[PDB]
Amino acid sequence: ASQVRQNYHEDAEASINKQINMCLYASYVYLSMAYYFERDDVALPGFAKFFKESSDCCREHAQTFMKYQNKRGGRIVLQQIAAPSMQEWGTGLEALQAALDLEKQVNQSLLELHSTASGNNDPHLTKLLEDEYLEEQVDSIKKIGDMITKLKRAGPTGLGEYMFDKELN
Amino acid sequence: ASQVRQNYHEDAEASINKQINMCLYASYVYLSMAYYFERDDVALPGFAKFFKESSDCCREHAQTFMKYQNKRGGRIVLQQIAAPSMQEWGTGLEALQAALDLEKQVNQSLLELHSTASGNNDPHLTKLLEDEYLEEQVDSIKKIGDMITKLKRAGPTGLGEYMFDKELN
Amino acid sequence: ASQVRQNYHEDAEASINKQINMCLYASYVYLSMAYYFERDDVALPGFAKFFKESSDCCREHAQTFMKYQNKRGGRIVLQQIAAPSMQEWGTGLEALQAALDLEKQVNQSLLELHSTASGNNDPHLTKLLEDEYLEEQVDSIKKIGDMITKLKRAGPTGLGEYMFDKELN
Amino acid sequence: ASQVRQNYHEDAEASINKQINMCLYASYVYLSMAYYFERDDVALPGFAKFFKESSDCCREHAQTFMKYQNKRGGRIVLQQIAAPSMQEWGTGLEALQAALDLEKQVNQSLLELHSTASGNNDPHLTKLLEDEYLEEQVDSIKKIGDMITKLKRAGPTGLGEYMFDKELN
Amino acid sequence: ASQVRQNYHEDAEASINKQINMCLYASYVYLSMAYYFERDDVALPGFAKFFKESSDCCREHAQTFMKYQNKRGGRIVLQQIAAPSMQEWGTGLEALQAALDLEKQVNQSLLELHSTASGNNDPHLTKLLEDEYLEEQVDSIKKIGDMITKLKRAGPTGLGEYMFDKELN
Amino acid sequence: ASQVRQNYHEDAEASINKQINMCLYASYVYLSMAYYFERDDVALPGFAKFFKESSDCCREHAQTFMKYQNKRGGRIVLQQIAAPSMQEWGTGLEALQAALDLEKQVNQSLLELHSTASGNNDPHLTKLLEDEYLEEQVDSIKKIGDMITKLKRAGPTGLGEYMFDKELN
Ligand SMILES: [Mg+2]
Ligand SMILES: [Mg+2]
Ligand SMILES: [Mg+2]
Ligand SMILES: [Mg+2]
Ligand SMILES: [Mg+2]
Ligand SMILES: [Mg+2]
Ligand SMILES: [S]
Ligand SMILES: [S]
Ligand SMILES: [S]
Ligand SMILES: [S]
Ligand SMILES: [S]
Ligand SMILES: [S]
Ligand SMILES: [S]
Ligand SMILES: [S]
Ligand SMILES: [S]
Ligand SMILES: [S]
Ligand SMILES: [S]
Ligand SMILES: [S]
Ligand SMILES: [S]
Ligand SMILES: [S]
Ligand SMILES: [S]
Ligand SMILES: [S]
Ligand SMILES: [S]
Ligand SMILES: [S]
Ligand SMILES: [S]
Ligand SMILES: [S]
Ligand SMILES: [S]
Ligand SMILES: [S]
Ligand SMILES: [S]
Ligand SMILES: [S]
Ligand SMILES: [S]
Ligand SMILES: [S]
Ligand SMILES: [S]
Ligand SMILES: [S]
Ligand SMILES: [S]
Ligand SMILES: [S]
Ligand SMILES: [S]
Ligand SMILES: [S]
Ligand SMILES: [S]
Ligand SMILES: [S]
Repeated sequence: ASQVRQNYHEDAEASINKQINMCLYASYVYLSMAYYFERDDVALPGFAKFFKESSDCCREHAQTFMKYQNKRGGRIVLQQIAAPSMQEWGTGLEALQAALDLEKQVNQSLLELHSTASGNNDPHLTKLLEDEYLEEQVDSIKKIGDMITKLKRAGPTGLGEYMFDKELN
Repeated sequence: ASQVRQNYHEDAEASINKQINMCLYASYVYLSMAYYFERDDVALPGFAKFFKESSDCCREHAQTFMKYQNKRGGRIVLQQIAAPSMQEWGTGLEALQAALDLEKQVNQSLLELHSTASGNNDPHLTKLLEDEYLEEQVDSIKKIGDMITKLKRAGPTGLGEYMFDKELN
Repeated sequence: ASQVRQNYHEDAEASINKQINMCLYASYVYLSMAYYFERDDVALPGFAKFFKESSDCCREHAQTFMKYQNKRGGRIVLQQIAAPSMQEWGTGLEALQAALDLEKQVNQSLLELHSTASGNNDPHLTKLLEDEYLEEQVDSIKKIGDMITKLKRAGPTGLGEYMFDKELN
Repeated sequence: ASQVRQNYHEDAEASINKQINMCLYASYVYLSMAYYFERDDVALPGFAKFFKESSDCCREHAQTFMKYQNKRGGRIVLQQIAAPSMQEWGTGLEALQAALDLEKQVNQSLLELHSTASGNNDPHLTKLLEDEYLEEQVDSIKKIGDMITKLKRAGPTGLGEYMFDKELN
Repeated sequence: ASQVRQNYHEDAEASINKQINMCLYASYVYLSMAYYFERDDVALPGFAKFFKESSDCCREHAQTFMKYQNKRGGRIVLQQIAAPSMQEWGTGLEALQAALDLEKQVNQSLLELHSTASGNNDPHLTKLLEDEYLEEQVDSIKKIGDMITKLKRAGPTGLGEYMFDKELN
Repeated sequence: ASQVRQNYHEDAEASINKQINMCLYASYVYLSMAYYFERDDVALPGFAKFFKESSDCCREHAQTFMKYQNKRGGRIVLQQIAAPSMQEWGTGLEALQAALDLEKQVNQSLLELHSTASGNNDPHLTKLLEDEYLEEQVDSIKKIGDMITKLKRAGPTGLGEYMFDKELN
């Protein structure tokens, strides 16, 4: 095996590789949203910049897990990255609702992995999850929730959406 | 002939002179729009500044072609500059739609001239058109398209137009 | 009609629109001279720069009139700008003599505009004509007179014209 | 359809979407190599950094194409990104030889895209391919060729590979 | 053969070797003229400086073509550089007329190379020719033409030539 | 003949003209070497830099001789520059041995030029050869001798040549 591997269970190794794929996929989904909102017949630059930032964030989440896999002496296994199923995202509100569901899905998967690591008594992995993932998932979910409420107050269509988009930019 | 003229076909020379007139005319049209939107009974300073910038831009497009004509050893021939046919432009949306059509008309004429120059194998002229005209025409057209979509979302009349105008300023 | 118009006679409104067109024509004429003197077989860069600056000055003159029309509550009506009477201006001396006659003709037109404003007792308009046009016009005429005398001493052809051109540049 | 689309053939729209997917795959392949060379039992940090930068470059290449698609008025259609053909790249030399073949294949694909744009007389697209892709592609291929020659001189295994890696870092 | 070579026709490779020789020859001609104008019995330092600069420029043109040859994977083949057509260049006017004919011949050879590249569908080579050579060649020809006109007006012999020479100092 | 000429023998004047051609030829040989080591299948950037510097140095030697010819009132006579005897220079060691032989050939020719000047009692020319050519000629030969010794110790091939090349860069 690895000259560095210690207390690193095989099911944690495989779970990291699935988590890497999930964050790459979320990144792809955000990239799709970002360029949709830059279409000339959509033109919501605030939404576009917000989702482009989320795409980069998810790509770093995946690269952090890859580094971690190498740090613990496991082996990275990259899988195909599915395309987003629907690539016409509709209104800015509908995209925020989809993003909120995507982030909750990632959180649930991260909480599953913390339970896995805690069951095999891997405190190094549980610490990584608490410091680098769990806290920012909860902050993303709260931020999107706040945004949905603000957008429904302002709009959510027409002049209200145009003004909400300007705050995002 | 010219001591400097080389590989410069007469039909390119004449086409440059027509293109010079077209951009002077577009500049005039934009100047007309700019001072319309500064009327006391219109008062859309954002629209006024946007069209005044477009007027100056078109005047430089024409002066660049005049310089080019002299650089290649052809002769500049200036023609009358027709007045804009309608000088009451209506709403800010209607002026953007007219501007979008004017810019597409200029683009089509520029693409015709690239085909002319390419047919007579004038790579110096095709390069000038690609570097200095074609790329900025496509960017103008995309910018105006974006603006029309934003204005329809915000307004396009009343408080929405007033707020869109403030972003333009 | 206009909520701002006061003591602004239709006489003045129409003469201002005619003066806008006149200064735009003069600017076009100066532009034609400027690029004539940049031809490879003329190559008089000082003359070209001088006439470039006169072309810019006359365009500001026209824009100050359009701003004035809107300030007083009149309506700007643009007319076709005629092609310059000739495209080929000959020597540096012949171009200066044409500009002198062009500025004297603009000056006579402004003096007529001042006289009709005085007849209509419009002190705001006579103030504008005195401060922003009649001064500049007399300065331009004196400057061109000086240059013609200097050019005739130095040249007006050959090495003298070459030397006098370097002073303009 | 699109209020901005002009002279943009469906041929080009579809090949741009295919090229977006291709550069995203190449970026994924480069990412796999980068983290392979950071494994504790490989430990080639210069190679890892080099392939990290190539992964970032290819992702910008893909994003410039998505921006271009929106600029011209086409529609971006994302496709699944395939998993890299292998996860385990062997020696530094074998990875460079794979990257050289990957860049040559991307280059052939871009030359085909240029040829179909020329056939459709789309000078805006041929300009984009010349300035932002074909240059960089030829530079990348030359650079990788140079490194393979240098690596073969120094090593390609043992102390030579260790030394050549320090130069990349 | 070459691990980097792609889409590079043997005809382009041979034409590049010939173009390298042509610019080396022109560099040599300008060097000759520069030192001719520094003879004690000629003493035209402005002309000397102008031709020295032209000499360096052509040498840099040759070296960019040699770099290009290596970048595409062709092989540089250096040929003899012919002695300049004259040892003594007569007047400043005659030297400028010689340089104008030299730059026109170089321009013509470049346009033929462009047409060759187009026929073989080599967009990377046509791009290089459009960006690094054709524009500077047209500017260079226009500059020399301007100078010949200025020197014919000033001189072309005697005090006028002396004064024109200070312009280029 | 020359109003400046004094104590300048036609023997010296002819020898100076041959020495100019000899240093132009050596410059050309170094240029060929420089771009040979930049080939993708050679890739020795240290040697390339070294020979490109040697190329510039020999060209300045030739121009210093052309200046001197004019200073003394002799007449520069330029001949063909022969093609380099080789187009491919083998290994780095083989290039250095050819450079060593070429620098000794130039030194021997300079020493004969010094003998000529001494024979005709031209102390100004013996002073030029001592202070600007002979000392720097002896330094170049010593430096190349040093390099040959260092490269034979390090290499002369493989990793040693790769490491030696880095001290040159
Ligand atoms: Mg286990
Ligand atoms: Mg013709
Ligand atoms: Mg009235
Ligand atoms: Mg189509
Ligand atoms: Mg071939
Ligand atoms: Mg010869
Ligand atoms: S984010
Ligand atoms: S995020
Ligand atoms: S982030
Ligand atoms: S973030
Ligand atoms: S996430
Ligand atoms: S503009
Ligand atoms: S514009
Ligand atoms: S502009
Ligand atoms: S612009
Ligand atoms: S335009
Ligand atoms: S002026
Ligand atoms: S003026
Ligand atoms: S002015
Ligand atoms: S002025
Ligand atoms: S004027
Ligand atoms: S004036
Ligand atoms: S890169
Ligand atoms: S790359
Ligand atoms: S990059
Ligand atoms: S790069
Ligand atoms: S690439
Ligand atoms: S690349
Ligand atoms: S030059
Ligand atoms: S030049
Ligand atoms: S240059
Ligand atoms: S130049
Ligand atoms: S040249
Ligand atoms: S140049
Ligand atoms: S040139
Ligand atoms: S040297
Ligand atoms: S040197
Ligand atoms: S040197
Ligand atoms: S030398
Ligand atoms: S030397």
